[PDB]
Amino acid sequence: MKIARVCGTVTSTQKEDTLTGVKFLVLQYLGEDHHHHHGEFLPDYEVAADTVGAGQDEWVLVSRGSAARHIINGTDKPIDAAVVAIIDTVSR
Amino acid sequence: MKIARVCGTVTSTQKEDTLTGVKFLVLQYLGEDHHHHHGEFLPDYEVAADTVGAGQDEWVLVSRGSAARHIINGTDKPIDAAVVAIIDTVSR
Amino acid sequence: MKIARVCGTVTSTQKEDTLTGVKFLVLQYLGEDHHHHHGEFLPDYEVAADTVGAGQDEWVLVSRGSAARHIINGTDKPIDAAVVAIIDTVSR
Amino acid sequence: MKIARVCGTVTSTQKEDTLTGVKFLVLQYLGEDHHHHHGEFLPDYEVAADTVGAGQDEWVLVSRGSAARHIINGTDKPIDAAVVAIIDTVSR
Amino acid sequence: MKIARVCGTVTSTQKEDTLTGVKFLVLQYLGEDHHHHHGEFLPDYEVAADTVGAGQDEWVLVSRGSAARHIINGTDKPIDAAVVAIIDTVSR
Repeated sequence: MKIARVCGTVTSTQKEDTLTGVKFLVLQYLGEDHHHHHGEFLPDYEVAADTVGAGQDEWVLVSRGSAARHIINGTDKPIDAAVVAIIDTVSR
Repeated sequence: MKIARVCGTVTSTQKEDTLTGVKFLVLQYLGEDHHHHHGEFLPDYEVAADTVGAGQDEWVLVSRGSAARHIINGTDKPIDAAVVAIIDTVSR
Repeated sequence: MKIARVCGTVTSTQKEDTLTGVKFLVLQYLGEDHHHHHGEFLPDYEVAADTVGAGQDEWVLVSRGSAARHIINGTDKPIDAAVVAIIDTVSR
Repeated sequence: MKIARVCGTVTSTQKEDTLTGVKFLVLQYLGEDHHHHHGEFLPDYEVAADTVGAGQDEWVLVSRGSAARHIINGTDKPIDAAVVAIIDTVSR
Repeated sequence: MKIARVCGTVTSTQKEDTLTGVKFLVLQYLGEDHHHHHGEFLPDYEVAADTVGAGQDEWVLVSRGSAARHIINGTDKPIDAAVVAIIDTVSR
């Protein structure tokens, strides 16, 4: 889906060369439970790397298009999910 | 499926650089309910960007081929659904 | 699947620029019912464009490889199903 | 899956231009039944084209990577399953 | 999923030309059973090739992006799963 939840994630400098230059973040399809409780997840199957964007914790646009990473990385090579754009709307 | 329902969508100028130049629209596989009632949806997992086409509200052809965005965008880079063509037939 | 049923389809000149040059046809995974009755379908989710081939109505080979459209279209750009080859065998 | 069963298949010279040069073979995910009986299948949805390899009838490695067909075909264009490599191990 | 279990695998020199240069390894989505017992699997549908990385036996990052194999292979051609990066964290 276009809308997805992005969680913070940082670790010792370690990532693919092509992935280098992009911050590693954790993405989760599931979000708030019944519009209530933030909820917590342990599994990190879905991984996304992109710059810091406001409202990323709640909801943000995501895509697998290489174009998203092309602007930051370019030369084309890396394949993964990235934050092409962000939404001003935020949960309250 | 080739046939899909396209809904209007506009917001503050905010989109990927490669996506720039293409109008952001919302796509929904589900349409009229039992050939009755237009119906309404809240989820926007499926996102499509393309020019304005007649009959888009009812039914329109859609594809993920980069060729569709190549004509408008070109240089190849952006990946997503777009309206390659439209059908003259409309619901009545 | 490699084998698929192709149905005829023609309408007012309207198709993507990259799709231009290829005849628009309707493809359906489902075919004869229990080796009996031709059957009829209304939905056209699966869309395929290619030249006219014998035995297409019954069964014909299909693929999404851009190579198929490359020979007819070339320059690479359009993405969809096309009739790479046809089978001499036909239902009787 | 990497491991798949390859069956023999030959017909009148008829195949896509890009597919030309590669022998047409039939691939089937299902193999021996409960390590017993070879079994037989009629459906040929999964189609694979590659050179003749020993142990292909029993089990052989398969991939959709264009690199496999690149070595034989090259120039990149055709997309399908091919025998990148074969295993010396055979059923007995 | 980003996290996957990698198992050792070595055999007589036999692999696709494009795959040449990369060690052949076996990947399995399933790992420890209920955080207990290492467990054992016979099926090898998921195949991954990459260099030797610490913690690969337990958990390691994996991706299908050609960029991963591009650094090792380059020229682009081979398509498969590879270890883009490894995690220092290990089961204990």
